[PDB]
Amino acid sequence: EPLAIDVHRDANCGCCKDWIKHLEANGFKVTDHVEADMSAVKSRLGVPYSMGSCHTGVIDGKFVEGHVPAADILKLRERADLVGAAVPGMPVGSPGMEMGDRQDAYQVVGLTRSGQASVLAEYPGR
Ligand SMILES: [Cu+2]
Ligand SMILES: [Cu+2]
Ligand SMILES: [Cu+2]
Ligand SMILES: [Zn+2]
Ligand SMILES: [Zn+2]
Ligand SMILES: [Zn+2]
Ligand SMILES: [Zn+2]
Ligand SMILES: [Zn+2]
Ligand SMILES: [Zn+2]
Ligand SMILES: [Zn+2]
Repeated sequence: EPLAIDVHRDANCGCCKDWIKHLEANGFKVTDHVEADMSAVKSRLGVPYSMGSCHTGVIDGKFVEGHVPAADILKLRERADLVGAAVPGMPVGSPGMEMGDRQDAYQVVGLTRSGQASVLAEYPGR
């Protein structure tokens, strides 16, 4: 029973492809949907504009916005109060966005049923 995740992304989003490859390297079964219309996907899942990123995934009913680490997807699965988790933007050093030894600090921000932010994980910058 490997975990399954459905990813929609643009055809020319190479970081997005890198992130999928990090998930498969962690054992996820990934379905890759190339879609030119990510605004439709994010709006369909109620991804708040302020949390947007390069790609939008769905696992077990909850959305996964941006370069969320796999360990944080596992925490997202366990949390009945959260409808999604996001890494907004494209911080360098997040999985699939790695560009050397330096890393932007970033957080994984869960969203609650009623729309509140909730910090799932914090990643210190190097
Ligand atoms: Cu990127
Ligand atoms: Cu990306
Ligand atoms: Cu992406
Ligand atoms: Zn699908
Ligand atoms: Zn679909
Ligand atoms: Zn395009
Ligand atoms: Zn489309
Ligand atoms: Zn556990
Ligand atoms: Zn990589
Ligand atoms: Zn180095």
